[PDB]
Amino acid sequence: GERKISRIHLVSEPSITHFLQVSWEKTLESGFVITLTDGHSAWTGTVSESEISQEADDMAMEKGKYVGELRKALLSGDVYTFNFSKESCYFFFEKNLKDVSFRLGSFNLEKVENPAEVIRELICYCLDTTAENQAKNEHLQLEFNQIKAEIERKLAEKDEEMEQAKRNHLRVVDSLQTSLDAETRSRNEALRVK
Amino acid sequence: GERKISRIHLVSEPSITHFLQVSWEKTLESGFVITLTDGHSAWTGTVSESEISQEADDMAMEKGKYVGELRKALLSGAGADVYTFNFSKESCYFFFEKNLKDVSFRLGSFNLEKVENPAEVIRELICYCLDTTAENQAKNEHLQLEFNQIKAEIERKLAEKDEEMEQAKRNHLRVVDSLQTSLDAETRSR
Repeated sequence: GERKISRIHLVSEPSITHFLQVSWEKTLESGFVITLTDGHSAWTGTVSESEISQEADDMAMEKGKYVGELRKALLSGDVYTFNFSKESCYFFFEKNLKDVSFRLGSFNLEKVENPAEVIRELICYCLDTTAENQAKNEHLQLEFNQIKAEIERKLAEKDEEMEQAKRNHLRVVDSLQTSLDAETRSRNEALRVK
Repeated sequence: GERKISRIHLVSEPSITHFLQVSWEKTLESGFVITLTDGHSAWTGTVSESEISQEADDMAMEKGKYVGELRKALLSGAGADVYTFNFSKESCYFFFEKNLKDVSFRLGSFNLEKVENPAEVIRELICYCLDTTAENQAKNEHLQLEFNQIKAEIERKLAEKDEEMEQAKRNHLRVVDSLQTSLDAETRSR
C-alpha cells in the first residue's frame, strides 16, 4: 500500500503545524487510514467505503467527484480549511471558494494510546523516502555530469576535424596557386625576351 | 549549516528505534549539537571544540582519527564497524562504544539536557525531512529535463557540424577542380 504525509494548519492553534498522514491500499475509494499528529499526541481514524459514499450522498455529490475532493484536500500541500477538536476527537475540513465555503468531510479520530510509536514509524518513513530520493538525485546527476562531459568531448574532436580540413584546404590551394602563378610569369617573360 | 538524522538502537530498549540528530556549522571538528529522541521525549546537548580535544586526549587519540570516529558512529558511516550506543535517563548521559573481536571500549560520552518541549523538536525534525524530500524531487525534475534537453542537443549539433564540413569540402573540391585544369591547360598550350 501507499501513503502520503502532508502538513496542515488547523484553525485552532494556527501557530502550530500539524502533520496529517493518509494511507490507502489501492485507492482512496476503497477506504483509507488517516492520522493527525502534533509533536506529542496522535489521533487515528479509519474511513470505510460506506462512510465515503455516505458523506458523498449527504452532500449530494457524485462519488468519484467527492473522492477527487479528498485527494486534493488530504494529499497535497488556501483552498481547503482544516479543523480538529480534541474533546470530541472530530476532524472536519471545508473547501473555500470565492466568498463561499462548504463542509467537505467529517471523521471521528480515536486518540492513539501509543503516540510515540506512530510518530517513530512516521519519521522512519520520512527518513527512508528522503534517502531513496537523495539516492535518485545522486544517480541522475552523475549520469548527467558524465554525459555532459562526454557530449562536449565529441565537439572537441569535431571542431579539430574541421580546423584540420580547413588548413588542409588552404595548403592545397596555396600550392596550386603558387604552382600556377610561377608557371605563368616565368614562361611568358621567356616569350617576351625571345 | 548541515545536519544528519540517524537511526540508532540503544542497548537498553533494543526494540525501540531511537533517532539521533547531529547538527554542525562548518565541520564536526568545530563542534556540534546532538539530540536524542524516542518520539516522545528529547535530550539535547552541545559539544564544543575543547571537549572534543579533551576526550580525544583522555583516550590518547589524534583528533583527525577521533573526529573520523564521530562521523562513523553518529552519522551512519559504517562497514563491518560495529558501534554500540547507551543512554541513561537518570544522569542524562549518552555514551557510545566501538566493538572489535571480543573487545569493547568507551569511545565517547556526552551530557544531554532533557528538552522541556520535545514536541517542537520533533515537529522541526519532521518538517526538515519533508522539506528535503520536496527539494530533492524538484532537483530531480529539473535534472531530468536538463538531461533530456542536453541529450537531444547532441545529435542536433553533431549532424550540422557534419553538414558544415561536407559542404566546406565540396566547395574546396570545386575550387581545386578549376585550379588543376588551369594548370594542365597552361602547361599543355605552352
